[PDB]
Amino acid sequence: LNAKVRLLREELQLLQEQGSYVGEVVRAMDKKKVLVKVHPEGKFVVDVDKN
Amino acid sequence: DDIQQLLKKINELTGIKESDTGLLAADKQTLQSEQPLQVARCTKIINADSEDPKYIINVKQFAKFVVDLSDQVAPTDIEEGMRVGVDRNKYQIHIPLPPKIDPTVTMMQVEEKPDVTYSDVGGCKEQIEKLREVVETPLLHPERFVNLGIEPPKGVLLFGPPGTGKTLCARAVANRTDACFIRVIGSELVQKYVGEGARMVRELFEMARTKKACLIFFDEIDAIGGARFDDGAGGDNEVQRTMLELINQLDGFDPRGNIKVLMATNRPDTLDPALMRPGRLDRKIEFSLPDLEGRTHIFKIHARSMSVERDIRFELLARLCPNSTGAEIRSVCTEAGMFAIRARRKIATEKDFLEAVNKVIKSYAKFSATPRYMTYN
Amino acid sequence: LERIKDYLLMEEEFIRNQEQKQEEERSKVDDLRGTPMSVGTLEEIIDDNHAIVSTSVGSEHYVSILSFVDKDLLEPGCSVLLNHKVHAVIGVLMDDTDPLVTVMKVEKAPQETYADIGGLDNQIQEIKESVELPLTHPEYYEEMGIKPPKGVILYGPPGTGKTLLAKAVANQTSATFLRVVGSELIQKYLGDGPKLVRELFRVAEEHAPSIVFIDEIDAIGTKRYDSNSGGEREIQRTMLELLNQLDGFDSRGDVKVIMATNRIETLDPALIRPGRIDRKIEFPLPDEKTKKRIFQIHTSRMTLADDVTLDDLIMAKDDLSGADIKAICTEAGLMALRERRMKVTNEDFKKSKENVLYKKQEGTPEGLYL
Amino acid sequence: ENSEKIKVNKTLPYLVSNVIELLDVKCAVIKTSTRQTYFLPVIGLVDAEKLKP
Ligand SMILES: Nc1ncnc2c1ncn2[C@@H]1O[C@H](COP(=O)(O)OP(=O)(O)OP(=O)(O)O)[C@@H](O)[C@H]1O
Repeated sequence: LNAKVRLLREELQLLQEQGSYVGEVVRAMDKKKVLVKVHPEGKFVVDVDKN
Repeated sequence: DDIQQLLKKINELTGIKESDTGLLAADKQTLQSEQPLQVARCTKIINADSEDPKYIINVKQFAKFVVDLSDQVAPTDIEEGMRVGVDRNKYQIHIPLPPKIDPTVTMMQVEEKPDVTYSDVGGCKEQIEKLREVVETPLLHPERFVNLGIEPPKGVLLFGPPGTGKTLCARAVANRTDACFIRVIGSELVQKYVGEGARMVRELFEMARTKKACLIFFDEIDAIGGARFDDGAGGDNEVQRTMLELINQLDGFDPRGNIKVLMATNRPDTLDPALMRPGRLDRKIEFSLPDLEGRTHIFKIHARSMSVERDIRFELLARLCPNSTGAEIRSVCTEAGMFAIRARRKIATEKDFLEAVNKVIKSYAKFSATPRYMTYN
Repeated sequence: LERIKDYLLMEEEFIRNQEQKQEEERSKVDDLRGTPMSVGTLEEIIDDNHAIVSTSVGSEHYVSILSFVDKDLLEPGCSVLLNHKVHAVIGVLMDDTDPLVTVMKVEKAPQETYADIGGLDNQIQEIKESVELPLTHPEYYEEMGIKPPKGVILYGPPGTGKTLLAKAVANQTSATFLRVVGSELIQKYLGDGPKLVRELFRVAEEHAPSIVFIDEIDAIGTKRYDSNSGGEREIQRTMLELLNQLDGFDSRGDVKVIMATNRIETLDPALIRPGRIDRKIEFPLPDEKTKKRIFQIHTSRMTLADDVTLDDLIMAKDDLSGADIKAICTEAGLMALRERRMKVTNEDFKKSKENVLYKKQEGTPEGLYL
Repeated sequence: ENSEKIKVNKTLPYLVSNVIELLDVKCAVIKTSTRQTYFLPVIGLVDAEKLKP
């Protein structure tokens, strides 16, 4: 039981990782490429994740 | 349901086919050298200093940067008031930059020639003559004006009822101008940033000044803020600044110099008084509804292409059109052919046009064209 | 229960749409291209291959181009794609139109051909000669010497189904159909909205034969009245750009415009002129013969009792629109379902007309007077 | 100090721009061309009297 609570804190090491930007997809193209505009910047072609 | 099944079976067959189907030296050595090659962001020089030059440059939004010249450059080649490229890492002017072309202004220039002769425009000899000596003769033969010591108007405003032919004449001038013709996109001049459009208008004149003798066609002048209510709300404040910038560059403190301005408006009354004032636009060539000789000529030019019996009387057809714009006369010719196509007769006859004359004018809700009143005979 | 086959066809079609590299050359380009690539405008072209590229950050550094497929496509105003870090032009310029323009294009038309419409046959003839006929048989127009009419306006009282003719054109058109409301140009930013009108037309030219529908044109262009209070609509600038696109220098290429207005008098004269609307189509409220065809079409796919008299409803009441006929047919079916009869009696149709027409009150004392 | 001063003026982050105001505890507030305002506890290498708001 003590291991579980400390493991939850070990899981909290995840909070350290930086958040990914939030953007809107203008359109999609083939070969795992999508055209997404960044919220305060400009159009970015991005590589899609396996998931 | 069986027929629906056949389509569903066809879709299933396509699904089986898709699943079954599933079951230059530039990209070589050059890339290895290219990735190390550094970038040089563009910036504009404003000044120079004695001894170490210490040229100070505004990047374009960043800051005034006191950057020394790069080691592999000639100090004379770097110049004050010259665009330059500064490497961010080395903070020095590695290579000077050529002056900005500003392509959007370059795009508005016609470049191509519209293929319309003055002959196609018809029923407005006087309007054509007025345009000829503000557009073609002063540029082609300036000597005659000099002999009387008379300056050309250097400005023209074409106004009239819609469909009269104002733009058609303008494209005809573009065909034989023999000088740069600069059609202006009215929407382009309005811009999201405050006074960004006003900057473009300065560029428009600067481009005009660089070329020798050019005519600028501000069609739809109303789009270019051609009014100056300038109310307290100042919703049009950005456009009003753009309009004033055009007015000052047009005339005052040295005007066009070699630029002739042609402006065409369906509604002349809306145009702002300062633009209407002459000097900015000396000539006021208003196009007018064509007279019976003009109405016959517009019918003849429009119908020359169409195949028709040789006995048709355009004079009767023009008379039947009491007050018709050139576009409506063109509409009668096209409509007359469409009736012949409906009856499948290759060669049209006078009757077809009369049916069209009723259709183009009387059938439209003019009311005056269609008579139910005995009143007058 | 043949519905299951139809539902399967729809699901299968979606699956088909869902189911719609070189050993060394592609891998080298994949290495050359950055994982993130930022697309930016091309400002200047230089022969050395290092060409100035404008960006949102405005870094215009001359950047080398190494495009395996082709690097000769570079043009001023092209949107080049650059590496996030190196900023070199990665390759062939990205070629996608603005998102708002993409929404207008329509690939599927729900309605079928002119068969659903009844009694607008003269109106159908005009739309066909201007839109369907020139494409199907181009030779006839050339032999006549006529250039096909390119613009049409459909003006009628509410519920005369002007839109239905447009939906029918979409069903049988080779041309790509862009369906844009006239009220879809409300861009708040100064500018942009007139530019959007330019964008719709440039796409139409790119798609070659195209039909443009602008329903409720009254909002985009009406009167061209002066600023007055000084609010300045800027809508007049938007209408002027549309007026420029239809016939304002240059040419319209092969793009046809269909526009629909409940009220045509309000529309400014310049927009409604030959050269922008060569052919004008008027939808009148249906008379008697037109009403008979519409009443039959609406009741064709429903249970009909022998007792029902379609002619009696049409002759007894005059003023009902084509849409009103459809509403009477839907209401009559609901009236029967209240009595739990799937079959529809004559009595149901008589009750239905009364319920649908309760908001239409017209006329004053103009009876004894004349 | 002179060698550092020469390097800093030459460097890209020099951002030469006008002082919004002059302050005393001998202090300055500068709005850079980047439009960012910074208060410096020490007015700088150049004389405080020499500097003009
Ligand atoms: N006098 C004419 N001679 C020949 N064609 C004419 C004449 N007047 C009008 N047209 C026809 O009308 C169209 C020309 O219209 P134009 O380009 O001049 O714009 P406009 O309608 O006068 O301008 P605006 O919309 O600003 O009032 C073409 O179809 C052209 O053939």
